[PDB]
Amino acid sequence: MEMEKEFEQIDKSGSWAAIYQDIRHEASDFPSRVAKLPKNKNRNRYRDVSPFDHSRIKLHQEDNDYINASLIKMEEAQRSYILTQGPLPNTVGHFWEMVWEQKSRGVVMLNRVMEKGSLKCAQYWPQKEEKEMIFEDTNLKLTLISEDIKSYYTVRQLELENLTTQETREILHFHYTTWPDFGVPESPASFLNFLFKVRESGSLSPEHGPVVVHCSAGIGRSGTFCLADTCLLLMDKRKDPSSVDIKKVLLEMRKFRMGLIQTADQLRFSYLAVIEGAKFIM
Repeated sequence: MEMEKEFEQIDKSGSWAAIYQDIRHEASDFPSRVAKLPKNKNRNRYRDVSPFDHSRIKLHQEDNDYINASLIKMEEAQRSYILTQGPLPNTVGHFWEMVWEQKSRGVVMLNRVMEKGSLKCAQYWPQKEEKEMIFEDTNLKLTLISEDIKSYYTVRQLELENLTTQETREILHFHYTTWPDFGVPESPASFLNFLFKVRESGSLSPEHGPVVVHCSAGIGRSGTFCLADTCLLLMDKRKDPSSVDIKKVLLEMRKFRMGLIQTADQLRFSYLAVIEGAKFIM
């Protein structure tokens, strides 16, 4: 079916929970043996969210190559994404090692450091120009270059230096700061505006390594971001845009990381975002 009328049909029939449960039932199950090794326990935020072995990002290190991160490679859309958890106190150095090694140009953050009175990820970037951060375990230096605070998002320019080689690179930090503590946004307008600011920066383009996107677990809000982006690109590429099937695209992405889209409310919100975005594009 087309999307917008499928949407009204599910609203009128009140069947979002049933639709979402059939996605959960049909989703891929692949092994995640490396994530569950005892030596990696303090590298995982949640025991039930792990990268599959076949798609996990490997650190270029011989002692321990493990990080909770997955490569989502969308063949028809010609887009790739790295989805990861919010960094932990012991994995902030690993996180920036991955950004360096994968040649990424942008980091997309969809949570606040504290939500619901609890810590959702480490403070992993510097807040003042004159107070830079050094990660001694991975030999990287990180400096805040500039910061632009807007009503619904903040963009930061960061400098990452590989202290072994003295090479430097500019990284863009795109921080969506207004997702509510509970539920989903009432309108997709600010989330879509944010997506197109990330696009305009070059951070999603083939000249660069894959964008790194995270929230707390790296599956819910993060899944909404890449699902909306890929569906809108497919609608531009195909002769028949009404042929884009958001449930089929989501099951394709779940071949690469488990659990993407965590609630029926996030599923409905993803439909809303694609429907409303399709109109602005033209």
